[PDB]
Amino acid sequence: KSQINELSYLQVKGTGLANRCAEVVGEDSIKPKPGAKLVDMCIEPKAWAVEEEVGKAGKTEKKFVNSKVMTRQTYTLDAIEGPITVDGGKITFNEKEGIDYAATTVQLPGGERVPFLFTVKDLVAKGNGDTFKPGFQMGGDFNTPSYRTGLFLDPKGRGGTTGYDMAVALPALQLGEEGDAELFGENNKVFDITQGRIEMEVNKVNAEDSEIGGVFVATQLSDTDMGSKTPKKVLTKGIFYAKVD
Amino acid sequence: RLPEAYVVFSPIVDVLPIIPVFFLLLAFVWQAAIGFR
Amino acid sequence: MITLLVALLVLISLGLVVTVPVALATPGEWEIAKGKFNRFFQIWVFLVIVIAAADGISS
Amino acid sequence: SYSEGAAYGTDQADKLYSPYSVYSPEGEKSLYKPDNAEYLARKKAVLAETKNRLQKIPAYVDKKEWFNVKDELTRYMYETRGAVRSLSSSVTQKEKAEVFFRALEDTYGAATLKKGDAVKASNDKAIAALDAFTATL
Amino acid sequence: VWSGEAYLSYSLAAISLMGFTAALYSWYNNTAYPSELYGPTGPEASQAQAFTFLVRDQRLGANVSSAQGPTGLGKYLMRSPSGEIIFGGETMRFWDLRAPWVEPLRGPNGLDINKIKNDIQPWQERRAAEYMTHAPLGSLNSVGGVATEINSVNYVS
Amino acid sequence: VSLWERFCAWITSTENRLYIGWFGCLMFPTLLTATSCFIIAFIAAPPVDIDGIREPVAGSLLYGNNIISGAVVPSSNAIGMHFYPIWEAASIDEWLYNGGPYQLIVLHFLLGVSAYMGREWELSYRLGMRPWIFVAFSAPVAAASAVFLVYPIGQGSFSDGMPLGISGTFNFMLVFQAEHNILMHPFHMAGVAGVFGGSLFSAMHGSLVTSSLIRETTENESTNYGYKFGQEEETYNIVAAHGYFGRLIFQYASFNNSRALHFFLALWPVVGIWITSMGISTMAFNLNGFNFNQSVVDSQGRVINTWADILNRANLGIEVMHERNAHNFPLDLA
Amino acid sequence: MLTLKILVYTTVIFFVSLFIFGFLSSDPSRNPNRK
Amino acid sequence: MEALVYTFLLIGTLMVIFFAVFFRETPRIL
Amino acid sequence: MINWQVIGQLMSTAVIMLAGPAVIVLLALKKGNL
Amino acid sequence: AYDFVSQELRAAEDPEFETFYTKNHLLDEGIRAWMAAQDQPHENFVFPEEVLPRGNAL
Amino acid sequence: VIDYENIGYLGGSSIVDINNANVRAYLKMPGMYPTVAGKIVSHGPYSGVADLYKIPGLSSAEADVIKKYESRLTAKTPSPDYVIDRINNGLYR
Amino acid sequence: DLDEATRTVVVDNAGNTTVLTPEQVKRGKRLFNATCGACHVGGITKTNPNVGLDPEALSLATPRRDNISALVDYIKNPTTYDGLESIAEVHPSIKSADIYPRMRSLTDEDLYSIAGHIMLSPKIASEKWGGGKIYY
Amino acid sequence: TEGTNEWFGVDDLRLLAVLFLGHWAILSLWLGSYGDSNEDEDFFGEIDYSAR
Ligand code: CLA
Ligand code: CLA
Ligand code: CLA
Ligand code: CLA
Ligand code: CLA
Ligand code: CLA
Ligand SMILES: CC(C)=CCC/C(C)=C/CC/C(C)=C/CC/C(C)=C/CC/C(C)=C/CC/C(C)=C/CC/C(C)=C/CC/C(C)=C/CC/C(C)=C/CC1=CC(=O)C(C)=C(C)C1=O
Ligand SMILES: CC1=C(/C=C/C(C)=C/C=C/C(C)=C/C=C/C=C(C)/C=C/C=C(C)/C=C/C2=C(C)CCCC2(C)C)C(C)(C)CCC1
Ligand code: OEX
Ligand SMILES: [Fe+2]
Repeated sequence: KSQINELSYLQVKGTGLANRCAEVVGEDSIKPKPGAKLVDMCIEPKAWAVEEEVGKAGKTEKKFVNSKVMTRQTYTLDAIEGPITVDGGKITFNEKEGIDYAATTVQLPGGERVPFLFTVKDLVAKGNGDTFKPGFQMGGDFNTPSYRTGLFLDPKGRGGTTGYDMAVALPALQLGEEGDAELFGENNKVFDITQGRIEMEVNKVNAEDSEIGGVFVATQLSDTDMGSKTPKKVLTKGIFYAKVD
Repeated sequence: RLPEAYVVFSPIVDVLPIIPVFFLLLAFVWQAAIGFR
Repeated sequence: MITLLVALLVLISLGLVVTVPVALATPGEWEIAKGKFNRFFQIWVFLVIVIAAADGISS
Repeated sequence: SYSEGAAYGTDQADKLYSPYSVYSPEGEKSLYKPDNAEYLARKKAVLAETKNRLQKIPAYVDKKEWFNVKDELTRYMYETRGAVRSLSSSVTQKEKAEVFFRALEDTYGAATLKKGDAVKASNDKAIAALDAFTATL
Repeated sequence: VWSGEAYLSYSLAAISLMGFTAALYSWYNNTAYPSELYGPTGPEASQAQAFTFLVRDQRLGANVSSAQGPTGLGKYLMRSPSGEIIFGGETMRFWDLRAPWVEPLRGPNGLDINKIKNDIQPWQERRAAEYMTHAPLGSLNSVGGVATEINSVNYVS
Repeated sequence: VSLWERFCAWITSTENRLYIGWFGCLMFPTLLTATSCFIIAFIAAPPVDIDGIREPVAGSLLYGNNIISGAVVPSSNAIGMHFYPIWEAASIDEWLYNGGPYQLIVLHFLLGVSAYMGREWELSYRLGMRPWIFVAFSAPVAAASAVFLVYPIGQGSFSDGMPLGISGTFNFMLVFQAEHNILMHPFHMAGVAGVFGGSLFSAMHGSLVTSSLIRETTENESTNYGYKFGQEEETYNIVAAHGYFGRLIFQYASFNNSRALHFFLALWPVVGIWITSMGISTMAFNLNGFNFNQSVVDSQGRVINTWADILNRANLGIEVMHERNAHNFPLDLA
Repeated sequence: MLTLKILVYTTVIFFVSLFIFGFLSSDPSRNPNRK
Repeated sequence: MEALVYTFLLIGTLMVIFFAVFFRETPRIL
Repeated sequence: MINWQVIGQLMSTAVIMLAGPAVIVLLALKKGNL
Repeated sequence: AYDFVSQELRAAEDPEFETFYTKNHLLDEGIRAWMAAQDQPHENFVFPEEVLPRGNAL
Repeated sequence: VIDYENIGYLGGSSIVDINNANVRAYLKMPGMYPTVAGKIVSHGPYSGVADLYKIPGLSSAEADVIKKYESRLTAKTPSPDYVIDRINNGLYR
Repeated sequence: DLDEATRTVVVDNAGNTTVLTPEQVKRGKRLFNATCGACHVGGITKTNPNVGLDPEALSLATPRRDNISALVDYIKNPTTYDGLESIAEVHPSIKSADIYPRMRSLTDEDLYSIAGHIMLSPKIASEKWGGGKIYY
Repeated sequence: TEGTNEWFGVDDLRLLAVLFLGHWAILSLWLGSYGDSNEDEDFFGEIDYSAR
């Protein structure tokens, strides 16, 4: 807000305030200009859910169980820039820069730890109408990069762009015509790009201050450690905030 | 370095911080000459 | 003149340290002769003020 | 000799600043000449932009942003005190600069205490004080 | 105990309290011990490295905010466990580093990304490069750098 | 008569089985909480992000370890030096992920060991003993506080603190070698001389007593039964063991005084471990050991290798491999 | 989590107060010499 | 199945420490 | 070019390192209260 | 006593399982590769720069 | 990847890749580091050497040093793990 | 064994070679470690490891920098690696020597010996100079 | 909220009433014997053996 901007740095630190997106006040309309460029879009999710096999009364249909985040306060995106292009039918947004990834890890019932990169990279938003309204609702696809960049070294010392490529303390595996092709999947490290679909919804606007904010819902796919396991579908919900300029 | 009226004594000043160690050794030399009694 | 007086200030403090604890650890040497030595303290203190005077004039 | 460690003065041919140094003094044959105009033009250029960085001060006090006024006078203006002390050559030029500093230190002392008028009052005591500095020398 | 040696062992307990505390002022505090005089602190030379390569790769047209690190974290800018924008690496432990050459780039949230993209002053580059090469890492024979540095420099902080 | 005087009489009673004392008021609650959390965290504790890079390192027995590899992992690099109790963690699952129980065990350990040390003083006061057994115990208290407390302070994080385990100890010693060169530091040199000397004078004193025992048994029963407990006769000819060592090296190198002999057994190790534990302390603040790399050159100026250059190439191997993902910048400042 | 936290400050300053008021309880006089 | 042996060795070691402290053969003069 | 610094330092230690035991030696000859 | 094979077979099949024990093997690859060039000049190990196991950015 | 083709075009074959090489690979070409090499590494996927002239913000001098080494520049398939660490891959002399 | 053929270094952009007198190689080491060696220790650059003091890396700069006359040119006027713009404001120099207090007292022969040390050190140690920690 | 600069880690008001009732609950035990004694009785020892 501007109320957050009143504070100094020593009053914010250690209080968990910089993690939290602003609260926009009031509702009206604002029109995106021709050269309109979005300035301070922050996204913070308030709840997480992982698609699992749930234990109902007699059936095992797939449902979302929620989860507790374990990385502490590092989940919020910030400073996301981008120009707001005006197509004729629908106003669009394409993000350009800003902190658009925040790696985090949630824990399921059972003790399973599921990390996932929460990101909005290469987002193509499209929403009904032209002007931002309390009934406005935009969304679109984003590309999730892999959770580890290819020069990550696993405990044996094997990466996609560096490291070894065989079980380094098992030297008798590469004997014979077959070699170590039985454990081939854990040697080949494949950088993976998946898709994610976010759906935002503006409901409170200032036009005298040119800042909007509302509730979103985002679904994406968790990580796999370069093909080590099957990734799992992760749903999340929260609130965002943006400065329309 | 030292001011120009004092650049002459630049060797003597270099010895000076060592001199507090020499008081620790002066006690034992004095205890030797007294015969450790 | 500062380089001449400080050189005279060091040579007196050589002459004192060799002689003053010898004058004190002896059972009577300080009581028998201190008015001899008390001049050398008053000369030594007087040199510090002369050097402090000559340093302020020269700066 | 090549590996002699305590050759204080017999090694080199040029006289050093001190036996405990490697460098020669600030005398002749040096390549740094402090009378050069590009050193004066560098120090003059930060004095010009300092007034331009100081007129943006009330725009943040008209707003509510106190974090931007505490560091605007330290982000760019860090290089001011190195220059305005160096440009101060004559007698009355020197005691004109501490009028500018004490007026400037109260802008920072009021921004931490979040006093709106005390920034806007002491800002005008600073633009008027750099006006006194630049116009003389 | 009202005796002669007991008062001496009262002092020796308290002088050891002052002994540790002056030895911990000199490692962390950059206010009573200015980095212009005593050299950069332990925490300060860890942040000056990450700031220098921040300036270095920003000149190559790289978006440093969205620059995904090799672990998946921020290569340059990441977020502290209290929420603030900090420097990334092993320097994420020293995220409380408050120094007069980095505090021009602060905000309420932390390192202001708009101020990093636009306002980096060259005296900060001359300071972070000075405090990287004169980090407080030495040896007893007074050669600087890491424990595996060759014998050319003569510096212990 | 009062309730407090009847409680001070019990808590300072030497007639208890174990003397509790006033230091036991904060020895026993501290060390039983360091114990009861250690047994659970060593057996059943989920993996811990130590490098702060969200790569959790398993350290407990239920997650596929043994006595050697299992270890209570230090806290995160993300936390660092911050105090991280259970109530400042928003769940226990968030506490156990970020290296929770390393701070709970260590801080209740160093309070309980510094109270076990003062408890050794207290009973020496109430028994009439001269007091200074607790000064000899200051030497492992100096060394325990050096690797768990002082070294995380000067390095700025508990993640550089020592892992509570067996294989975690050798991860600690090797990484400390590459980054600080402890073997060339003269305070590890002064305590290797403390424990090689300490184990020498232990087995040298223990042999000369057992050599000069007096006949009090038969050849059928044990040697040890010639000592009745609480007897006032001396159980070995001390003149005999003095004449032996007085000929084994020479005459003037032998302590005829048994009090000055039994003092030198307490001096040599304890001074050797005081000095050593202030080697870790001065190397916690990056005042490393000696560095003689590229020190010997010919007249042409080419570097002639020494044994320190071979030792350097062993340090360069550990330096480029420790925390192989945690680094992003060319110099390990931490 | 603020219910556990209350329980710890009870237990700490229970035993810390037994320590503080233990040595204030005429503790030098508790020796085998006299009294 | 494997860690069950390690736990039994550890708590079994702490048993004989308990019996050695409290059920010790108390030494007596005369 | 005869290295006046080292000549100055080695004499000035040897003056001072011999001015300490000379305080004791002059007392041992004098049989004063050591 | 070089390896626990139950630790080594598991860390090969599961590229997420890390102990302190497998951390000591990567410290030993640095000792086996970096010093062995200058350790044994009789054997003439000429290692390229690209086979020596380095970590990230060290 | 165990078996990755075009390892040579990254840094060492003296015919460089565009969309996979490190910015250190353009150091061997006099004139391009850091300015002209900084723009090539920063932008997205290229399909040819003709797409090097499509960079927003080129001079005639920036197109000049590309014109010299356009035989040595060539473009390959972007494998997305090399495309991330194009500014910094953690290699330092 | 500092032969005059080994002390003979290249002096101009054309390729003439002159020899360094034995006080040049001695002051050249003391001044380099005191002034330049805080970041350029052993030929690598700490704050920008791409641009080293290698004889390969000095040659590939857009003005060729291998010469003694080219290195003392760089000290009084440091351009970038492609030589388009000046970085005298951030590299220590003679032109921008009001900010850097370390270079206010340097003569022509002092930079002649520092640049002598940068050029004569790859001839002594062929691979250690600017080879990083691999060649320590 | 960890790195707040709050006295003795007292975050909430409820933790004070824990501290005051801990020192005082043992203080009142201590005053049951060593309190209400003569505050004007001296000794020229190093150590006092006055009473219980
Ligand atoms: C004998 C007496 C005496 C003494 C003590 C001094 C002392 C001094 N004179 Mg001075 N002077 C003297 C006689 C004396 N003068 C005479 C006779 C003349 C001719 C009339 C002058 C003319 C003169 C001039 C013209 C100037 C001086 C200046 C100075 C000061 C130099 C420091 C400085 O630059 O100021 C800055 C101040 C300091 C550095 C503070 C130094 C003192 C600190 C606090 C140390 C003291 C610590 C403590 C006492 C020591 C512990 C002892 C404990 C064990 C008891 C110094 C305080 C200069 C001056 O004052 O300039 C400002 C100067 O320009 N003098
Ligand atoms: C040759 C023998 C010798 C020597 C050299 C010293 C030297 C010292 N003693 Mg001392 N002492 C000795 C024998 C000796 N003692 C004996 C035999 C006893 C009887 C057991 C004592 C009892 C004694 C006590 C009870 C205390 C000292 C203290 C001190 C220190 C005063 C300086 C100081 O603290 O600066 C550091 C402090 C400052 C620079 C700040 C200024 C503060 C002033 C100077 C404090 C002065 C305290 C005063 C000396 C203590 C009163 C003693 C008095 C009742 C006789 C100094 C290290 C004092 C101390 O603090 O050190 C442990 C102290 O409390 N001594
Ligand atoms: C081997 C002996 C030795 C040596 C050489 C030093 C050396 C030093 N110690 Mg030290 N220290 C030692 C042993 C030693 N220590 C021991 C054994 C202890 C106990 C563990 C300590 C505890 C200690 C502390 C607690 C501190 C030092 C500090 C220092 C440094 C500055 C000295 C200082 O503060 O003066 C102090 C001088 C005095 C107290 C005398 C009075 C000074 C008056 C008050 C000054 C007034 C100034 C005033 C503004 C002047 C205006 C004048 C104007 C009005 C005219 C210095 C490097 C300080 C430091 O820098 O810490 C890193 C510090 O804080 N030491
Ligand atoms: C009695 C012994 C004892 C001691 C000393 C500690 C100490 C500690 N415990 Mg522990 N604990 C204990 C028993 C003890 N515990 C028991 C029996 C249990 C089982 C219930 C626990 C369970 C437990 C848990 C579960 C946790 C701790 C934690 C902690 C740490 C912080 C707790 C805290 O806020 O303290 C409160 C302390 C104070 C308010 C300070 C009291 C100090 C007084 C005021 C003396 C100071 C005197 C003063 C300065 C005089 C001023 C005079 C004036 C004129 C200036 C600390 C190391 C936490 C931890 O380590 O996390 C990392 C944690 O999570 N403890
Ligand atoms: C010949 C080889 C050799 C030898 C003899 C030593 C000798 C030593 N090294 Mg060393 N070292 C060597 C090679 C060697 N080193 C090499 C090659 C390296 C490089 C890898 C190192 C790296 C190294 C490091 C990094 C460290 C040492 C340390 C030490 C010291 C260990 C003593 C110690 O910690 O006990 C002191 C005792 C303790 C720490 C234990 C305290 C225990 C408390 C008091 C109670 C615990 C009670 C327990 C929980 C329960 C009790 C039982 C219960 C049932 C009741 C000793 C001087 C350490 C040191 O310097 O001292 C700190 C150290 O940190 N060395
Ligand atoms: C071949 C046998 C041998 C010998 C003679 C030594 C000797 C030494 N080692 Mg070493 N060491 C050895 C084998 C040996 N080591 C082995 C096999 C290993 C493991 C692989 C080590 C590992 C090791 C480490 C890790 C360290 C040493 C250290 C030391 C030094 C001090 C140790 C000490 O004081 O111990 C305690 C024993 C005593 C105090 C008894 C006295 C021993 C002295 C040397 C004999 C005195 C006789 C005298 C010189 C003759 C004059 C007397 C005459 C007038 C009668 C000393 C030079 C330390 C060091 O570097 O110090 C510089 C050290 O850090 N050693
Ligand atoms: C003529 C020709 C042909 C020409 C050639 C010339 C020629 C002949 C040359 C040959 C000469 C030649 C070399 C001979 C010299 C002989 C010689 C000395 C050779 C050996 C070489 C050598 C290196 C020796 C030095 C090593 C040495 C033996 C060191 C001794 C170490 C030492 C002093 C240790 C003392 C340690 C110590 C204080 C121990 C006591 C503490 C301890 C707990 C002991 C236990 C103990 C002690 C008691 O005291 C008592 C009471 C009891 C109860 C008790 O528990
Ligand atoms: C200040 C001054 C001064 C003065 C000085 C002084 C006076 C000093 C002193 C000093 C001293 C005071 C010295 C001392 C010395 C001593 C010594 C050097 C000794 C040593 C010896 C040895 C070491 C030996 C010993 C021993 C013995 C005898 C026997 C037993 C054993 C032994 C071995 C231990 C002068 C004038 C210059 C001037 C300037 C200033
Ligand atoms: O955390 Mn444990 O190890 Ca001490 O150095 Mn820096 O930090 Mn991390 O790296 Mn290397
Ligand atoms: Fe014995």
